Amino acid sequence: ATKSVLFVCLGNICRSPIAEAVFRKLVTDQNISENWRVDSAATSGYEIGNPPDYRGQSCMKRHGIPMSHVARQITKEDFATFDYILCMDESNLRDLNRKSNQVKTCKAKIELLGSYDPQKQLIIEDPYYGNDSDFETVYQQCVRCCRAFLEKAH
Repeated sequence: ATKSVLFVCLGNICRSPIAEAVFRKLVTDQNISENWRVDSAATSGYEIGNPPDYRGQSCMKRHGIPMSHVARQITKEDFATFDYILCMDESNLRDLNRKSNQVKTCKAKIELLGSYDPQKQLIIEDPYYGNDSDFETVYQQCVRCCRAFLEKAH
């Protein structure tokens, strides 16, 4: 792989594992998975070691997208190694810019994933205190933003 994207949320259990899995399927379906390094991570240590929110798995089973992930927190190395760090909401973004300024090498462009949505839904909102319709909304946003991001990065 010589391209790489890291999807990021606060816990790495609801949103970023879905965006990760949606993007991996996309590239796999188009024969280019070998060209991409794809992963997801948390800004915080709340959920380190945990699989994705079960409500998330259920949604992704409905759409036939496999999801295997163990939550982890972003590291200093991630800012050097990834081409793109795509986050969910403004809070993630503040936190990621903060962390990016504590390291020498930040190769990554740090952006909101929803900046790629043709339907212009900027923020992918945390579904943790929501229900299945919200996980569905997050899945749908991810599909739109990942097709676009893949089509053409900014």
